[PDB]
Amino acid sequence: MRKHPQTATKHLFVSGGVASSLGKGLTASSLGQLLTARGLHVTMQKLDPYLNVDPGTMNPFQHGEVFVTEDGAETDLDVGHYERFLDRNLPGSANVTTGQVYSTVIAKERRGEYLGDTVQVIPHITDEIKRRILAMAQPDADGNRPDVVITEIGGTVGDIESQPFLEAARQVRHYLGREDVFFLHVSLVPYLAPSGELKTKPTQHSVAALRSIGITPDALILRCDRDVPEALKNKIALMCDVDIDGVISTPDAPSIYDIPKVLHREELDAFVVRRLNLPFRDVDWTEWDDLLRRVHEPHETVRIALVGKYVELSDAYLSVAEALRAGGFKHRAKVEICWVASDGCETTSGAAAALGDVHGVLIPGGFGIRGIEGKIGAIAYARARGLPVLGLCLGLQCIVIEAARSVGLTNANSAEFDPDTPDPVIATMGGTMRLGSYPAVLEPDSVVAQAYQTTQVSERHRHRYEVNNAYRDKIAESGLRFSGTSPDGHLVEFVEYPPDRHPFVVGTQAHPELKSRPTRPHPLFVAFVGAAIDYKAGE
Amino acid sequence: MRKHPQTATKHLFVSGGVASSLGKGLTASSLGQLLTARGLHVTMQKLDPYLNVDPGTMNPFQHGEVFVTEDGAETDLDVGHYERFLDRNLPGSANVTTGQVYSTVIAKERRGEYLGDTVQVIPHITDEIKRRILAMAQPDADGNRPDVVITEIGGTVGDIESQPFLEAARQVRHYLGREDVFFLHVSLVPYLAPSGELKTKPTQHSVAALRSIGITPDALILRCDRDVPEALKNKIALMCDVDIDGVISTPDAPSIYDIPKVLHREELDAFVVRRLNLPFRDVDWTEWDDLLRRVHEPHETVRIALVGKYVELSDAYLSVAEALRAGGFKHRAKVEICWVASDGCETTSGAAAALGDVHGVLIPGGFGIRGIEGKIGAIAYARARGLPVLGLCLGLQCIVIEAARSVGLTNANSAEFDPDTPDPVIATMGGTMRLGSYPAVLEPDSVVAQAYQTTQVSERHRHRYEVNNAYRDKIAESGLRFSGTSPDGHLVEFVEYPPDRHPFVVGTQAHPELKSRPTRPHPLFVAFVGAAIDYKAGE
Amino acid sequence: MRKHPQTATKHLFVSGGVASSLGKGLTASSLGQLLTARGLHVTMQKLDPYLNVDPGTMNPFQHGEVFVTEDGAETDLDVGHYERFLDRNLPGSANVTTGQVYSTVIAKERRGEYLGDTVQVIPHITDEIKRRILAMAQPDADGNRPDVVITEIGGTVGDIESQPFLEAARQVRHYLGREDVFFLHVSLVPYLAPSGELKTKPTQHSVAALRSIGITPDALILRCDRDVPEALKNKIALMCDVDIDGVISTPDAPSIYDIPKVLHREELDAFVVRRLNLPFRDVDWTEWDDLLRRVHEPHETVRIALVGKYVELSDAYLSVAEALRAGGFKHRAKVEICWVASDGCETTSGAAAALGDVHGVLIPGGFGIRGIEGKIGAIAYARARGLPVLGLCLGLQCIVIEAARSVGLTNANSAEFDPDTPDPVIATMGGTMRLGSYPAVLEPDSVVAQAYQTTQVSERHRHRYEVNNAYRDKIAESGLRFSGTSPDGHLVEFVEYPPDRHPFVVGTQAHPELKSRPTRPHPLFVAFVGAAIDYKAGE
Ligand SMILES: O=P(O)(O)Oc1cc[n+]([C@@H]2O[C@H](COP(=O)(O)OP(=O)(O)OP(=O)(O)O)[C@@H](O)[C@H]2O)c(O)n1
Ligand SMILES: O=P(O)(O)Oc1cc[n+]([C@@H]2O[C@H](COP(=O)(O)OP(=O)(O)OP(=O)(O)O)[C@@H](O)[C@H]2O)c(O)n1
Ligand SMILES: O=P(O)(O)Oc1cc[n+]([C@@H]2O[C@H](COP(=O)(O)OP(=O)(O)OP(=O)(O)O)[C@@H](O)[C@H]2O)c(O)n1
Ligand SMILES: Nc1ncnc2c1ncn2[C@@H]1O[C@H](COP(=O)(O)OP(=O)(O)O)[C@@H](O)[C@H]1O
Ligand SMILES: Nc1ncnc2c1ncn2[C@@H]1O[C@H](COP(=O)(O)OP(=O)(O)O)[C@@H](O)[C@H]1O
Ligand SMILES: Nc1ncnc2c1ncn2[C@@H]1O[C@H](COP(=O)(O)OP(=O)(O)O)[C@@H](O)[C@H]1O
Ligand SMILES: [Mg+2]
Ligand SMILES: [Mg+2]
Ligand SMILES: [Mg+2]
Ligand SMILES: [Mg+2]
Ligand SMILES: [Mg+2]
Ligand SMILES: [Mg+2]
Repeated sequence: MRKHPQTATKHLFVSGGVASSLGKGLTASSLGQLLTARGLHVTMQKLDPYLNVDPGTMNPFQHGEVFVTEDGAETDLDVGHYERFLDRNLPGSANVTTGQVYSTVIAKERRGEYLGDTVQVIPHITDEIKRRILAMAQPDADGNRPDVVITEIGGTVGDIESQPFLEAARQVRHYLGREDVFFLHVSLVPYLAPSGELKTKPTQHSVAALRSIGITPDALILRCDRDVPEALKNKIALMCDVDIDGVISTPDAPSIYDIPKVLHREELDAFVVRRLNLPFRDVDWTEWDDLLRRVHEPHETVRIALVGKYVELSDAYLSVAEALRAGGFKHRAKVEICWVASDGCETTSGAAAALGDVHGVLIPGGFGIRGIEGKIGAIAYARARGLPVLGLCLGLQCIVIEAARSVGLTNANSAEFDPDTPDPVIATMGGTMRLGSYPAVLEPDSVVAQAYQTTQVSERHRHRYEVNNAYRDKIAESGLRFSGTSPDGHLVEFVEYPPDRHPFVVGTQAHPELKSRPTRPHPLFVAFVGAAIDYKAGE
Repeated sequence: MRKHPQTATKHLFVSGGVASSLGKGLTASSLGQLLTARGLHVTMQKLDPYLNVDPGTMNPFQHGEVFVTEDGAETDLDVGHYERFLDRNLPGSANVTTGQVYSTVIAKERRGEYLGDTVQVIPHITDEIKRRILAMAQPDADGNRPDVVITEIGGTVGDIESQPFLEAARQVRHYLGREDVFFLHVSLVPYLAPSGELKTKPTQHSVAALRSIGITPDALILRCDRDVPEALKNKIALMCDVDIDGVISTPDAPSIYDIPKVLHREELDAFVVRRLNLPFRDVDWTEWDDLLRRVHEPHETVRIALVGKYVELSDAYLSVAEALRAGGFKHRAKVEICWVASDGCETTSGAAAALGDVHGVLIPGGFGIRGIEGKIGAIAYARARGLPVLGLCLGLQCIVIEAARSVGLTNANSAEFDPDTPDPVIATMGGTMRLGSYPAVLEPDSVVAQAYQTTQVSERHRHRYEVNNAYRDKIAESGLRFSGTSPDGHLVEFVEYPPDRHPFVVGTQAHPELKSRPTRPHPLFVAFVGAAIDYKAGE
Repeated sequence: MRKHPQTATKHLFVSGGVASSLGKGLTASSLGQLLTARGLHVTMQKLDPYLNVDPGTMNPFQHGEVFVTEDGAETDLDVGHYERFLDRNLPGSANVTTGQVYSTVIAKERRGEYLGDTVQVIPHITDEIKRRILAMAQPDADGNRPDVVITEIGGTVGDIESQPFLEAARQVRHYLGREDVFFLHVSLVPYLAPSGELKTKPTQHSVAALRSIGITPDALILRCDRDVPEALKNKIALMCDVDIDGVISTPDAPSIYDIPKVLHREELDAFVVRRLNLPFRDVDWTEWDDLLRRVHEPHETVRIALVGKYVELSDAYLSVAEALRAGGFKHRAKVEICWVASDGCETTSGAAAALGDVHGVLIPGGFGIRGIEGKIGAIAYARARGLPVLGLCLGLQCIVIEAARSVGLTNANSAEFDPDTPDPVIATMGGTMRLGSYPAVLEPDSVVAQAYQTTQVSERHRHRYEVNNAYRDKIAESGLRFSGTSPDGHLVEFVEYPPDRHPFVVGTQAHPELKSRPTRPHPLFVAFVGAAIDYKAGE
């Protein structure tokens, strides 16, 4: 029955081998999904081996886009998968880093809190990490105690930087015993085309590397481009001393939302539940079956251009692409994304050549970005052509600069992008970096208000430049409306053209893609995809 | 009660760290002693990492003396400790080697028994080793099934040659689970005189090396020259993730027979019994208490010279020294051994300077030996001085050569030591190497028969040269009696002088020290020590 | 080693079948002694099914003598065995009774503490009993937490009164699980002389009765008059579903102090330790071997008369008889007890016929007693004959009455025994019943002080009549000395004659037999037995 006796909090560690980008985080999120559907209170955590105290200092070419929490911490991309699959808001405590651990221990040492002992990597650093892991088990603010804690160990087994985290995980297995701690290992099975064979040796070497630090995997996730033969799974199970139930073939699925089905079909969740002795019930597939219908059987299709610098074959825009697809799901339309380089759109002819075939354009935000002349050029072309545009953060800034160049302000720019501009229509109000959720008020019956169907909203922000209030009355002559603001009205939060000027061209300073979920699409992307559909139908 | 239900055969693996010669084999033998006294049927086994198919090819400077079994196998020194402490005769199967394992697997490959598979170090070699380990568990020829199998892994953790044996032990722990397999780890705690501190770092590194291959020790034997402080044991337990019950301080005992008392006092046997869940009863200390009384509280003392080449600070004569001490124990006399170089006895003045203070001389056997001129010189001096002499193998050969040089045969020698001798009184009957137990018949009322108190005996042999039957009648004029022979009389097995010629001077081709036990002293050494006592008392 | 990790407190329940007086309490005490010698902190408890709130109201024909604790509670006889074998002082909480439990629950009900529930035998009464059982596990006043709690369930399985206690034991086994709770069942194997066969059927029916309430015994103690054959143990093990290791033959030992040896020889303690998974070490038999030497190999012998009413084949004087034998042990003399009826000593000829062969006389205390004319007659005869006398409680009262009748007070008596006496030399100071330990001061160099070798003592008291202070100066003319008193001198605590009047005639109001232990004999009994030995030697 729905009510069960109390049991200790189970720890499930996910680790990676051979390489990064194996979908380790997505596999952990999908397992969290399945365990949630079986009725368990899953909570999740990530451990980042890098020394950056937070990824805000990084460049999106390193590990993709940054993410932001409601308590305002700045965290790795994987916390976004955790949100999108658990449909939850996670604390900043959900992302530990070596930078934070070392800073904490060094500070504690300077204060003498170790009573004159020699501070060492073992026990003190591993103790801090073990403390940070077991803190997840404590009852939440409302007393709800997690049934399973899924911890993802970033990096690769054998990286020098992972050594303290894996030692902490080993000590947790020692303290709590095997009945509470489960190790899931994700590994790569490469295909060599010239000889037409899958090779298990990389997996064997990775499992041996893991054993060399005192960890025995309970299951293996064999990432591959094609379904692994049964003979190879038997060979791997034999060589790696893993139960043949625990070798899980995980081929590249057409979309990330099929992964829960793949793992359920292989009975990974059943294996984990049996091994950890958790109480369970069957998965109610109703919701996710509807989602997968919206994914695989859409009624129509639409093409959207994604314009950026990182677009050169990188997942720097993962949240934006997923929010776009969720918007398509709300309308049961397939959204096809055309990855367009910003710099090909600097010339009007180049912009026409790039964009002429699409049904909409998206200008996402970024940091360390350059060359926004191409972005604004794409805006100018799209407005003339009638394509819908959604601008996120920098997209709104480029929209405002386009409007500035529409009314007389030809040399106008951001102080970020031309410090010598005579018309800094975008300027520092380095100023206060706005981070996290803030409330905003919307113009009644604005296109933004028509989308949200409310006058009050809250959105996650990450930026420090703002619209210069000195130019509102000048740029309003473009027809642009400051249709959403901070509650005091001091800060512009949304801009749009009236529908009769262009059917839909909207920008927002915030990152709404960080509040979207596939089963709860965000209003603005529903609106943007609807406008793109209307363009395609009317064109 | 004495009768208990059936349980699976428990495996206890003993491994070493830091260095060899830590007393790993003696600790295993003492634990076998304690578990036997608690009523369990202990059996024992050794795994030798070296590639020699058997140590017969080695030189006693490498690892000490060789040992011989009743089925006639030639084995490491440690099987001698197993015999002396369990008072048992062990099969040749009790000593596995890498040489045997590789030869077996290669032979099986040549015969195609692996059906075309690639032969690998894993699984095939480790499977052969695991098979050889689990074969010890099978019921004996009488159906007696061992309760515990104690396996000693020779070498050091981290030697390249030990890698297959430790992997086999790990696989045994995997197959049988933790409730059946127990790992005991012996390690060194060095004392640094300049700073006056015991150092635990070598132990930490050894335990880490052991963990790096997938073995977690259940207990630590801390070998030291002085009793380890409690703070250091706590530090070791904390750093090594070992139960504080499992850190066992094992300081250098004055004699090897005190080790069972040291281990019992530390409750190692209790810890092992609890952890393996074995049925037990208290140790009946009656017998071993009597032995230790004979050891520590003797009524008198006697000095015996041990003459050899390996005597330069090496345990090449361990069995001989222990048989001497057992002979002393039968008479409750302390036997003090003066280690005398053979080459200082070549000159009569040098022999007098070396031996003049002793009460008896022992000439042990050997192989690859040279310089027996000094040995025979010691015999000549001792006979003139009246000291008792016992000659083992080569000791008998030197006695016979001395007698040859006593009757006319001044240039007589062994064909081994002067191939050009005109009088090869010792000669090949390379001839048949006699190995193991053979029966012999003794002259009635011979000194040998007076010692054994029987006319028939069996002794372990290891030699290929024999007394040349052509010279019996010539050398008998020395007064020497061929007082023991093979049953057909063809081979001389013992020689002695009549008591009125010298009170006791006896030699035997066999190695009686391989049938002695501390609680069952061998007749000949009882006789030899009694003669030395008589000399000391009469002198 | 001596220091082990923490483990949960183990509960061991001792229950009885077929009949009472099977030595269930003595077996529990012996097991406690063994577990203490193996190094465990044993604590003990008894549950009495009878409704009497304490045994003070009972008659010594029911269950033998009453016992007293230092906090002054009045408890069953078995607490005396627990003291004598553990050599400890136990709280009054060590004796629960149905009277106390029902009174407690009824009182709580009247105060509404059950919040309107229907009060039932299950849960509420069994909950109170389980609470009182688990309270023994709590850390003591110094933080020492017991390792094993041994609980004796009084009565017999299948008595109506035992049903709540056995249900509480079943609930304890449910709560703590089988790894913590062990059931020891004591049962009788009768011998039928006409057919010469031991019968196991009573044991089978008792074990079946026990199983019918949900308890499966882990071991059986087969009480018998002769050693049980092995075939019967096999039959019992098979029929009763008890491990053949757990059927323990426990024949009637010549003295109660052999029982630890019997249980150890049968390996009951080993079985319990293995089954509960307790950490242990071997029993150090030094002390108890010395005790058993004093028991079985005395140098001499002496006969002592025990004069009382309950002497008609009853154990109403167990503590006194054991204290006598402990006194004998201090001197290495065998003490033989001649059980003498008081009423045969009323006439001087009858007293002579009863006592003439003994070497000393003991007058023990009692309650509900009558006919003290015979007791005083034995005192008068013994004093004339010169036999030494020790008088306990009523013995002191009779001594004082004898002295009263020695000086002029022929009609003197206690107000208890002649309410109309004209000379109540013993009188209520019903008055305050003095119970438990009280301090006393002794005359310097008194015979009592010569025994105790001190001027200050404390003794356990149970009485309400006292020496009437009005008669001290009158009765002192007998020669009697009030050689010990309360610190204020108000109360007489010891009386004696000077050695030249009689070599030893002493009485005390207290029960020194309740402070004696077999390994710590009490001064007064050592003195009394020494005086009896001196009489025997001089007579
Ligand atoms: O992705 P997550 O979820 O595991 O989060 C991750 C991924 C990676 N890392 C660390 O960054 C460094 C380089 O990583 P990196 O894999 O990219 O190696 P590289 O030199 O760049 O070779 P390659 O061409 O294969 O990229 C390594 O020290 C990693 O331990 C962290 O801390 N968290
Ligand atoms: O004694 P056991 O019972 O363990 O039986 C033993 C002892 C040693 N071994 C092997 O012989 C080689 C050298 O041994 P070795 O310790 O002597 O090293 P080394 O180079 O000589 O340095 P060191 O000066 O310290 O002697 C090593 O490969 C060992 O694995 C074996 O097979 N059985
Ligand atoms: O003798 P009768 O005249 O009454 O005739 C008897 C005696 C006994 N029985 C039955 O045989 C079984 C074992 O009997 P049994 O008493 O011997 O028990 P057990 O297991 O052997 O224990 P143990 O012998 O030690 O007491 C029982 O089922 C009895 O009901 C019968 O049918 N007739
Ligand atoms: N099983 C899969 N099938 C198809 N695509 C996938 C799968 N797993 C992951 N991906 C994609 O590959 C990328 C790597 O996944 P990711 O979550 O980042 O793992 P990691 O934490 O190691 O970096 C993601 O962008 C994800 O969308
Ligand atoms: N605990 C000890 N105390 C004193 N002497 C010892 C002790 N242990 C071993 N020895 C001696 O040191 C030598 C090494 O012991 P050994 O049995 O050969 O161990 P290993 O198998 O590693 O070679 C032996 O000759 C033994 O007599
Ligand atoms: N195993 C025994 N051998 C000899 N005498 C015994 C034995 N056990 C008990 N007794 C004696 O029998 C009497 C009854 O034993 P007891 O401890 O009181 O059991 P219970 O608690 O049921 O009353 C005791 O006085 C004791 O001295
Ligand atoms: Mg990644
Ligand atoms: Mg990288
Ligand atoms: Mg060695
Ligand atoms: Mg060496
Ligand atoms: Mg009783
Ligand atoms: Mg009764």
